[PDB]
Amino acid sequence: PKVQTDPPSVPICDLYPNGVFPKGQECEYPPTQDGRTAAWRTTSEEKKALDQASEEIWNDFREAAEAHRQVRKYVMSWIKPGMTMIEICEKLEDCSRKLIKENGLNAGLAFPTGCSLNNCAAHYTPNAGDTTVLQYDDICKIDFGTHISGRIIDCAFTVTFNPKYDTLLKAVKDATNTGIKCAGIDVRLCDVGEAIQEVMESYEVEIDGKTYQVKPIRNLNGHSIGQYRIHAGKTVPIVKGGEATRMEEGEVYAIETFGSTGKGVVHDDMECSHYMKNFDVGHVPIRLPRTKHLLNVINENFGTLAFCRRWLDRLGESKYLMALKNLCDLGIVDPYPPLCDIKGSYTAQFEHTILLRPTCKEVVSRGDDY
Ligand SMILES: *C[C@]1(O)CC[C@@H](OC(=O)NC(C)C)c2nnn(Cc3ccc(OC)cc3)c21
Ligand SMILES: [Co+2]
Ligand SMILES: [Co+2]
Repeated sequence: PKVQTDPPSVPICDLYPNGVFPKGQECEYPPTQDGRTAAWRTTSEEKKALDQASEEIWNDFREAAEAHRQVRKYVMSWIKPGMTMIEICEKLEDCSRKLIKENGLNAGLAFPTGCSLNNCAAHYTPNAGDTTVLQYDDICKIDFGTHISGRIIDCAFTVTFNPKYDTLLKAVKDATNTGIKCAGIDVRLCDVGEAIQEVMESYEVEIDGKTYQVKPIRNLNGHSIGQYRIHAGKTVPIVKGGEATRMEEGEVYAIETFGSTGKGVVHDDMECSHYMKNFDVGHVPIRLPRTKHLLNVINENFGTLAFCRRWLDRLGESKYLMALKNLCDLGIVDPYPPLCDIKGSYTAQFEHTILLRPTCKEVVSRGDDY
């Protein structure tokens, strides 16, 4: 049989010659408010047939999830202080490309590698020239995505080296798990947020002689996922007070949670690295040549998936920042700058992708690690 190498290099598709990829964790849905269980979905005939009818879709998520598991286990084996952020992202991405068997828009990287540090929670990846080095005391959120046929896995974990952050990571992990347990068909999104927050705030942590109650970052959220659409328009709060809109059968969610020792609110900060075409904007004729060319490059290589400046650089593009600004100003592309709490704060993140299948809830990105 074909077996994965160390370091990993064999495409997931070659490890499963039959074309059937491993299921993630399958869960009976939670009891409804009545006390009534969801054990009926497990066998039911109409649900089973409706589930089977989307089997090729779930299978594509599963392939992408297996790639995510293998990549992240590899990353955790070598990520160390002293490495530059650029070296970390490049090493990660090279492996992800190999294991997903990158093939244009058919299979690839769904969005840039997040490696946000310390008070910064999300949407940091280095641009060219960034000399930032990972430190012993750093708290680094590794957030990367894979996709097959635009079926996206968004899954993330927090890397530390100093044990002082262990309880902060435990809090956020537990909160994410709680959100995943709460989730289900017909579950109100606001209830998921309230449940996440109750858990997260049940924790207190001590870091360098100061104590904190872990705060959810109120303006960060989980999100539904659509084909080639990382944020499909439904938001999963991580605090109380959200919308009572319900989760639906067949939806896919990224259940993310973020905890902070700061304000518990992020703002835009630092140079932008992440961008993505606006999904709702259609064809716009462009005559300006550098801007036309860049848009063509984005359409060919990314479509509606997110990208970063380093990914443009790697395609041979240079001196494109004004064209990229033009596309932003035109509303064709949106910038997604780093999102950071106050200076001196610490932030942590865990995230999984879940499939609300007719027969069960599948935590498709679950591993033995988290
Ligand atoms: C998981 C995460 O990146 C962060 C949390 C959430 O974003 C917000 O809640 N933002 C508010 C409005 C400040 C979110 N929504 N989608 N993702 C995934 C994502 C989006 C874009 C991107 O590159 C452009 C990469 C990943 C998130
Ligand atoms: Co993510
Ligand atoms: Co996400």
